[PDB]
Amino acid sequence: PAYRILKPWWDVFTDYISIVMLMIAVFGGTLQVTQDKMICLPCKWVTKDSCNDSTGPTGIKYDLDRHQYNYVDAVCYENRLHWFAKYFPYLVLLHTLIFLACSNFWFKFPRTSSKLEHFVSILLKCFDSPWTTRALSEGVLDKKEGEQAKALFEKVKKFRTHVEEGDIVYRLYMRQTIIKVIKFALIICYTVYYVHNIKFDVDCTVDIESLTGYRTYRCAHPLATLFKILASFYISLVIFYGLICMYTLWWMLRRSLKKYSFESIREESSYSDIPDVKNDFAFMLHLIDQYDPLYSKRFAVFLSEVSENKLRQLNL
Amino acid sequence: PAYRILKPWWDVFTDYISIVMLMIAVFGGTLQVTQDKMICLPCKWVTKDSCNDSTGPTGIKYDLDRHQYNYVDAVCYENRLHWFAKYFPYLVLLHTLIFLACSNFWFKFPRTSSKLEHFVSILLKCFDSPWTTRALSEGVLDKKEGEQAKALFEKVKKFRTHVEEGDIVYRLYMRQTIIKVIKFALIICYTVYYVHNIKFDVDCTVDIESLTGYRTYRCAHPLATLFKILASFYISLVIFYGLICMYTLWWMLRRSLKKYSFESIREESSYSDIPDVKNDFAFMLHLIDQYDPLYSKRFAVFLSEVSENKLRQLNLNNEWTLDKLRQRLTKNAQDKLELHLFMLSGIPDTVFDLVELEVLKLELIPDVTIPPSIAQLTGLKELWLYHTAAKIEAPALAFLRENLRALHIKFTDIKEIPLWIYSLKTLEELHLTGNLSAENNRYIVIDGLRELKRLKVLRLKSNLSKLPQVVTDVGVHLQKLSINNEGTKLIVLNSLKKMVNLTELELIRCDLERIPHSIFSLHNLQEIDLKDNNLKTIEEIISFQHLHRLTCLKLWYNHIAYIPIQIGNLTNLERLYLNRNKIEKIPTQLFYCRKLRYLDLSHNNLTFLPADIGLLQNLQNLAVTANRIEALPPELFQCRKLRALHLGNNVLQSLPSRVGELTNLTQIELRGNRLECLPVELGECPLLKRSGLVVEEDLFSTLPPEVKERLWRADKE
Amino acid sequence: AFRVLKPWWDVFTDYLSVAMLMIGVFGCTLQVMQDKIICLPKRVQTVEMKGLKTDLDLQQYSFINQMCYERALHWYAKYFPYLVLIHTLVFMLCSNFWFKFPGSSSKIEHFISILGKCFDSPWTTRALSEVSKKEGEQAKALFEKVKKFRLHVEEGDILYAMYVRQTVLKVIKFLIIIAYNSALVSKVQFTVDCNVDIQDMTGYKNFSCNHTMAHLFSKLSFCYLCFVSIYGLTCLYTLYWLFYRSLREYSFEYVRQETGIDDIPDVKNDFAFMLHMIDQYDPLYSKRFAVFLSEVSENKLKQLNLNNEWTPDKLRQKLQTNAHNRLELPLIMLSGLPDTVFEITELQSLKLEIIKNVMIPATIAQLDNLQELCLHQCSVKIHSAALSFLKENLKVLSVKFDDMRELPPWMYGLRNLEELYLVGSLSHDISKNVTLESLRDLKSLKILSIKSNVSKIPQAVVDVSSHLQKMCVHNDGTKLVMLNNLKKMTNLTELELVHCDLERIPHAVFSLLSLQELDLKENNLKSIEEIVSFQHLRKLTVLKLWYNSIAYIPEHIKKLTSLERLFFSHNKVEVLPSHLFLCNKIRYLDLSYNDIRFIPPEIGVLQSLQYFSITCNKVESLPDELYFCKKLKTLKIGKNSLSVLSPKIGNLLFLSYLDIKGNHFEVLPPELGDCRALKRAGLVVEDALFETLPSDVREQMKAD
Ligand SMILES: CCCCCCCC/C=C\CCCCCCCC(=O)OC[C@H](COP(=O)(O)OCCN)OC(=O)CCCCCCC/C=C/CCCCCCCC
Repeated sequence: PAYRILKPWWDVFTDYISIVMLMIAVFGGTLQVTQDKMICLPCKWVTKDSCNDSTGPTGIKYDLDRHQYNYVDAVCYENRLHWFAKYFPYLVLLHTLIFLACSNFWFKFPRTSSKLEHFVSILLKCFDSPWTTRALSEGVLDKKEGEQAKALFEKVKKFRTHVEEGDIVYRLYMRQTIIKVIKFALIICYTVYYVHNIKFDVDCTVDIESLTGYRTYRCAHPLATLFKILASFYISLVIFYGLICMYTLWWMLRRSLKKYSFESIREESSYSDIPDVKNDFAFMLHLIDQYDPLYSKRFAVFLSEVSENKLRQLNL
Repeated sequence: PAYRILKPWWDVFTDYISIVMLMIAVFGGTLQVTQDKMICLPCKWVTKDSCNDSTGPTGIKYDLDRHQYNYVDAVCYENRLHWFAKYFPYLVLLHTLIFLACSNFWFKFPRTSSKLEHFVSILLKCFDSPWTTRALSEGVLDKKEGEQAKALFEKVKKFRTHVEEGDIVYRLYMRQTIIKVIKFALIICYTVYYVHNIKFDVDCTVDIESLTGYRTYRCAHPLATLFKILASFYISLVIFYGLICMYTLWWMLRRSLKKYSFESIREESSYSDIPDVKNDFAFMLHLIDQYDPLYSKRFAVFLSEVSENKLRQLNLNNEWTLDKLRQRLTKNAQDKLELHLFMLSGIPDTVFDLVELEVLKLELIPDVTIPPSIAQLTGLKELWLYHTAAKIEAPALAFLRENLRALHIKFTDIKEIPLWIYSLKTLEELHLTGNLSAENNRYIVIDGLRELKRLKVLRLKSNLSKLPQVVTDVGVHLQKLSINNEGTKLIVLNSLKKMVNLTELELIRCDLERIPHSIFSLHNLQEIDLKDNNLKTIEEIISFQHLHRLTCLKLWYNHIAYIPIQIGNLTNLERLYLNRNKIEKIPTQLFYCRKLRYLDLSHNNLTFLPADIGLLQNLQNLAVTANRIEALPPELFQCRKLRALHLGNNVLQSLPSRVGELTNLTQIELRGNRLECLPVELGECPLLKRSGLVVEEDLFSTLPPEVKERLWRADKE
Repeated sequence: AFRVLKPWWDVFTDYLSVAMLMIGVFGCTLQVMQDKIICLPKRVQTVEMKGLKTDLDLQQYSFINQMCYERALHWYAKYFPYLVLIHTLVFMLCSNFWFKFPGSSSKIEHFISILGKCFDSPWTTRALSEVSKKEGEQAKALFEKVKKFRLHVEEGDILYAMYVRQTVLKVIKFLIIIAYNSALVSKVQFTVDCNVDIQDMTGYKNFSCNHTMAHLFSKLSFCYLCFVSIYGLTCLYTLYWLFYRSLREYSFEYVRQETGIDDIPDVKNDFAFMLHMIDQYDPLYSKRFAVFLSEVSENKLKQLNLNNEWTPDKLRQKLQTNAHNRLELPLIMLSGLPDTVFEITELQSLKLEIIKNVMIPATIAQLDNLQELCLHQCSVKIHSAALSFLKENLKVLSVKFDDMRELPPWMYGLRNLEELYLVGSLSHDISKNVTLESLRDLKSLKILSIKSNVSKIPQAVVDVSSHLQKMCVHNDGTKLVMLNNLKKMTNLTELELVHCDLERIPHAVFSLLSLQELDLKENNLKSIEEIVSFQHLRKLTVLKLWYNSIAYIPEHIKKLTSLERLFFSHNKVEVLPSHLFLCNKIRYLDLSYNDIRFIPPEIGVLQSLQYFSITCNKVESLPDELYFCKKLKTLKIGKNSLSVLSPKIGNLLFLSYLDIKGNHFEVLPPELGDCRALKRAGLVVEDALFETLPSDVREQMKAD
C-alpha cells in the first residue's frame, strides 16, 4: 500500500521491537506449553508447616509412587507457583498484540484509511509530476503533460477542500500514542513488581496429606530462570518502546501539527504565495517532512496560485 | 528488491555468514529446549565434599526414586552448570540479531533510506536510458525517448543539488561497520574465554542432603561436546565475519570516499568536463563501483555539462525538423528568403541542410557555434545577428568570403559582436545596430572594416557622436550611410567629402537644425531626408544646383514653419514628400516643379488647396492628409495619373464633378472629411476598387444599385 | 538465463548435491533422537530361564548410556551427517564459482545475449541463403555488436582457468571424501564394547552397547558414498573433457567446410571455451554465429545494403553535369560505393565525397565512358582489374587530401592521367611525400593544380616537367621557397601561383622558354626589376599581375612585345610611363581599382589594344587619342575623376565595352548613336546620366 512514507523512524523502531516481542511471546509460550513442569520432593522433617532442612550416605526413601509424584507436581504447580511464572508468555502475547493493533488501527480503520490512501496517492502523483520538476527548475510544455498537470491541480484543490475541513487522522494518531505510552507505563509497573516472583526454588504447602502422606514439599521450577532472563530482556524492550513512544508524544506536543508552515520552502522558492494548510493535511505534511523534506518541498508548488497563474499563461 | 546494486561483496558475505550463524542459533536452541539436561548420579563415598572414588560385580544401590533423580538433575543443571553451556544458543541468536540490525540499519532508517532509494532509482533509470546507449556509441530519437532523456537529465541535476548537501549515508555506514567490528571483538573475547566451560563431566555439590541423602553428585552433560563444536564453528564464523568487517573498515580508510574523482572515466570518455562529486554522492558512487563500474560509467555521461550541451544540441535538431522549418520560411523587405529563429538554444542542422537559403537570421541564441555545413546553403547572401554571440569556423568563413555579401549585426554589448565578421571577402551590405563607442573599442570593435573593400550600404543605429575616417575611405564604393543615434549630434567637420559614390545620405533623428556644406558638396546625393532634425528654416537648397543628381527631397517629420518662394526654382524633383511639417499653405511656386510624380503633404496646416496642384501630369500618389483643405480643383482632375489620393481626415466640402476626368485613381481614403454625399464619379474610377475606395457606406448606398452591382461584378465576377 | 551454459555434467552434479543435502538433513534429523545407545553391563550377577538382575536404577543406565556414547562410540558414527552437510555445502558453493564471479558473469551474459541476438536475427538465415531494408540495418548494427564482442571478451582467459580451478577443487574434495568415508565406514557398528571406568558410580566397568540406528547410518553412509562416487566420476569426465582437447582454442574449420566462407577465422581463449560450452548445449549456435564472425561476409552485407539503398532510378535522379561538361554522379558521405553506380554505363565522371574505407572492384569495367574522377577526402582501395582499366581509361582526376592518408597511393600507377587537382594541405616535411614523385609513371599529365600550403616545389614536378603544362597553386599565406625546382621546368606553358609570397620574380620563370602565361597572384611584388630576362618567354602573352603592389612601371617592358594580356588591377602604379604602349601587340590591358593620377597621351601608340581597363582610378584627364584608337573593343574607365564624356566618341567603330561607371559626368552627347557597339549595359553609368539622350535619339536607341 506504499504506507512506508507515513512511518517515521519511531514507527519502524516500534514495529521491529513489537516483532521481537512477538518472538519472545511465541518462544516463551512454546516453552511454557511443552516443558514447563515442576519437580517437587516432600520435606521429610516437618516443623509447624515448614521444612526443617536437617560413613556412607544413603538415599532418602519417600515411599511414593511416580503417579503420586506427578499429582504433587500438578497440585503445587497450580496452587503454589505464582501466576506470573505461569502466564508471562500469554501476557506478553496480549500486550504486543495490543501494541500492533494500536500501531495499525489507523491503517485498518476505513475512515482514516481512505483519507490516508487518497493523500498518499496524490502525493505520489505530484512527486512524479513533470510540472513539479519544471517549476522547481523555474515556456516549453506539451499539450498532454499540461492537461495532466491541470487535472492534478484540480484534484489537489478538490482534495484540499475535502480534507482540510477535518482532523480525524491526527486525532487517531494522538489517541494511539497516548494509549501506547500509558500501556507502556502499566506494563513496566506490573512486570517489574512481579518479576521477582519467578523463582527456581518454591516451597509448596497444599495439604494433600490424605492422598500423598506429606503436607509441605520443596519444588524446583526448571523453566523459571530462563523466563527470568526473558522477562528481564522483555522489560528492556518495553523500556525502549516507551522511550521511543515518549519522543513521539513530545514530537506531537512540540508544535501544533494541525498547522503546517511552508514558510521556509515558500521563502527559498520563487513562489512566496504558498498558503498555510490546516488540520489533517498539515499533520500528514508534517509526517512526510519527518520522512523526507523533498516531498514537502515539491508538493509546496502545487498549492500556490502564482504557480497556477504561471501554468495558465504557459498553457495559453 | 533493487538494493542488490547497493550491497557490495562483503555485505553479501556477511549476510550469508549471519544466515549460517542464525542456523547455529536455531539448532542449538532446539537442542537446548528439547534435549538439554544433566544425568546426575550421587557419589556414595564423599570425603570433604569430594567424590572419594574408593565376587562378581554388582550395581550400587542409591535408594533414590526417579523423581529424586530428576530433582537432583534440575538442581545441578541450574546451579553447578556454567551459564555459557546453558545460554550459548541464545547469546548466538542475540548476536546475530544485532549483526543483522547493524547490517540492514541504513535500509530501514528513513533519512538514509530516502536518499538511497532516490539514488538507486535515478541510477537505474539512467542505466536503462537509451541516451546512455547513444552516448557510449558516440540520431533516431523517439519523442518519448527524447523527453525522457531531457527530463531525467534535469532529474540528475536536481538530485545532485538535493543530495550533495548531506553526508548522512556515509556516516551511518561507517558507524555500522565500526559497531560490527567492535562487537566482533567482544564476541570473540567472551566466547573464546568461556568455551572451555562447556564440559561433559560436571561435579555438583548443591547441598540437598535433606531431600536426597547425598551432597555431591557427578553429572554428565550430554549436549556439551556437540555444543562445544558448535561454539567452535560459531567462533570460526565470527572470525570470518570480523575479518570481512576489518577489510570494509580498511576500505573506508584507504581513500576519502567523500571525494570521488571521475578521473579514469573522464580520460577514457570524450566528455572530459565531468565534475568531481562530493559527500554522499561520492560515497554511493564508490559503492556502485564496488558492485559494478559499468553503472558508474553509464551514469557519468549524465553528469557532464559537455554531455548537457551535446544532448541539448541533438535534441534541438530532433525538435525543429525540416518540414516545419519550410512551413515557417518567410521573405524579407528585399523579397529574399529569410528565416526568423527567435529564442532558440542553437541552430539545428536542418537549417543547414538547405541549399537555397539567402537570408540566415539569428535572433537571441546563446553563444551558438556555427558548423561548416553552412557552406551547403549555396545562395546565402544576408545574415542577421540580433543579440546573438556567433562562433564560426574556417570553411564557413570560406563560403562566406566567396558568397556572403550582406551582414546585419544587432547587439547591446561588445562581446556579442564576433571577431570573425571582419574577415569577409565579399561583404557589401552591413548594418551595425547597438553602441559602437567604448573604451579601446570606439570604432575599434569593428576596425576590420578596412578589410571589407566592397561595402555599399552602412546603417548605424549606435548612439554615435563621431564618424570614423575609415568609413570615408570605404565610401569610394559605399553608396548609403544611415546613422541612427537616438538624439546625439555627430561632429561632421566636413570629413564626409570622400562620399563620391554616396547616393542616399539619410540622417535619421540627427537633430542637426543646420545643413553643413558637405551635404550639398556631394554630387551623387539623390535622397535627402533631414527627418526629426528640427529645422525651423531650410535655406541651403540654392547651393544644390552644382549637384546634378538630386531628384527626391523627402523633407518630412520636421519643425519647418514655412517654405520660401525660391522653392519654385526647382523643376527636377519627383517624390517631393513634405509631410509631417508646419507649412501654413502650399504655394503656386511649388507647382513649377514639372517632374513631380509623388507628393506627400500629410499633417500640415495648409489653409486651402489651390488650383495649381493640377500642374502635375506625371503625379501618381498624392497625400495631403490631415490638412485644412475644402475643394479639389478641376485642374487637379486634368491630371490623368492620380492613383493614391489619401485625402481623409480633412474638411473637404465637395469634389467638383470634373473629377469625372480622372481615370487612373486606385486608392482613396475618405473616412473623415465633410463630403455631404458621394458623387457617382467616385464610382466611375476603374482602377479604384473596393480595397482602394475606403469610403463610408451610406453615401455609397445613395448611388444607384446597378452601378454598385457593376463594381461588385468587377470585384468578384 | 545461464542455463544455456550448464552442460549435462553440471546439472547432474547439482542434482547429486541436492540429493546429498537431503541425505545430510535426514541424518541430522535421525541424530536428533534422544535414545541413541543402549548399554548393559558385562558379567552381571525344557529349562526355566531367569533374568540377570543387574541391580541398577534407570538413572544409572542413562548415565552409562551417555558415558559410552561420548567415550566409546566412534566420532564418525556420531558426526557423519554434519560432515555430509559441510561437504555438500562446499560442493554447492564450489559448483557455481565459475558462474558467480564478478568479471566472469558479465562476459557470460554478453556472449549469451549476442548469441541469442544471432539465433533470432533474420540476417543469419539470410546469410545462409546468401551462402547457399530494416532487417539490413539491424544486421549491420548486430555486426558492429559482434565486432565489439570480439574486442571485448576474446582478450581474456579468466573463464577457462576459473572453470578448471572449480573442477579440480571438486575432484580433490571428492577424492578426500571417498578416501576418509570408505576408511571410517567400518566404524559404524551395531554392537559396541564400552569400557569406561565408572565402577565407582555404577558398580560395573565393562558394558556391551548397541547403537540403535547404526544400520541406518551405515546405509546412509553407503548411499552417500555411491552419490559421491557418481559425482566424482562426473567431475573426472569434466576434467577429461577440459584437458583431452585444447579448449583454449576453437577451430571453425567445420564451418569452413560447410559454409562457403573461408574468411571465418579461428577465435581463441574465452571465446573458444564458451563456444565449446554452447556446443555442449547446442551445436547449431556456433555454426550460425560463424557467419556473423567473418568480415568478408560483412563486406558482402555492406555491398548488398549499398545496392539495396540506391536504386538505379535514384542514380538517374542524381545524374548531373560538372565543371568539365561530363556526366557526374555526386555521392555525398556514403557508406561505400554501390554496384548499382557501376551498372550505369553512360557515366562520364564520378564524384565521391568523404566516402572512406572503399574498395574499387572490377565492376567499374562496366562503364567505359568515364573521363573524370573526383575522389574527395576519401581513402579508397583498389583491385587489379580496376588498376588495369583506370590505367587504360581514366584521364582526369580531382582529389582532396584533408588527411595525408586520405590521399590514396594508387593515383600514380596510371599513365593515361592528364588533369590533376591536388586541393588540400601539406606539412613541413614536403620532400618526404614519395606519393608526389611517382608521377614519372604518368605520361599524359598536362594539368596540375595544387591548392595547398606548399612551401617547396617537389622534385616530382622536376621529373614531370617534360609533359606538364599548367600550374595553379594556392598557398594561402604560406611562403613558397626552393625555386630551382621551378627553374628546371622546361616544357611548361602555364604558371598560376597564388599567395606564394614570392617577393621577386625568380630566374625560374625566365629559365622557362615556352611559358604561354604567368600568374603571380597575391604575391608581394613591390618592384619589377627582373623583367630584363622576361624577353626569353616569347610565348608569354598573359601577365596577370593583379591585386599587386607594383609602385611604378619601368622601361624594361620593352624587352617583350609579344605580351597580349596585361592585368595590373589594384596595383600600386602612380603614373604610367611612355614605355608601356610601345608594345603594340598588347590587346588586353587592366588597371582596375588602381589610383593613377592621370593618363599621358602616349596611349595613342596602342592601336591593336582591344581592352583598356583603368577603373576606379584618380584619372581626371582622358586625352582624345584613346578615342582615336578604333580597334579598342573594351575600354573600362569607371569611377575616375573625368569630367565630360567625349562628344566625338562615335568615331570608335569597334568599341564593344566602355565601362565608365561612377564617373562624374554631366550630360551624354548625342553621338552615342554613331557608336556601333556601345549600349546602356556597355556604358554603365549612374541613372541620372542615362536619362540624357535627345528624344529622336531615344527613338533610335531603344531600337538600337
Ligand atoms: C529460535 C529458537 C528455536 C527454539 C524453538 C523450539 C521449537 C520446539 C520446542 C518444543 C519441543 C516439543 C517437545 C518438548 C519435550 C520433549 C519430548 C520428548 O522427549 O520427546 C522425545 C523426542 C525424541 O524421541 P526419542 O524418545 O529419542 O524417540 C526414539 C524412538 N524413535 O524428542 C523430540 O525430538 C521432541 C519432538 C518435538 C519436535 C520439535 C523439533 C525437534 C527438533 C527438530 C530438529 C530437526 C533439524 C534437522 C536439520 C538439521 C541440519 C540442517
